[PDB]
Amino acid sequence: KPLFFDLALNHVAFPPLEDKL
Amino acid sequence: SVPALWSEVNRYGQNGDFTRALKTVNKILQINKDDVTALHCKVVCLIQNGSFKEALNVINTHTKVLANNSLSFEKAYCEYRLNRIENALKTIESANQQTDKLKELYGQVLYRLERYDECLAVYRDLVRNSQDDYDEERKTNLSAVVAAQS
Ligand SMILES: [K+]
Repeated sequence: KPLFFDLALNHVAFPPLEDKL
Repeated sequence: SVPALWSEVNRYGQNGDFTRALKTVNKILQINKDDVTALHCKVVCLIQNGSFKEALNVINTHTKVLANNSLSFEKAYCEYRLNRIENALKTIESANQQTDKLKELYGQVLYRLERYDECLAVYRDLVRNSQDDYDEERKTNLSAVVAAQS
């Protein structure tokens, strides 16, 4: 198994929250 | 004040405290049961703390409310992490709106499916079009695809 990174995990983030203020 | 709660959620998220963000999001969901942004943040918190089945259960308990504002990326990501690669593929292909996040996961899904020719085309595009802190890692992924072809 070559080295392979789960880069999708770095995209797991809250949506923009400004409007909820 | 629910704006005050959202300020709390944002502060915790920015500092990476998804454990406390989850607690606050759950308080918001006690007030606004169908707030799509709150459900989205809850899913993110759960994924960030490794609770992939719990995150998927949130998505699948709120299907209608989440429809087309939806978390196809997050749902497919959980399916991917739960050894459900065929589900993950179908969720990606069924997404109403394609995104950079979906394309990143799609490349990883194609790699796990040993669809290396399609995977290589995806990673060439991801490498060219991405500007982030993970170029070295993404080029390592691309090299793994090239190696699998040979
Ligand atoms: K964590």
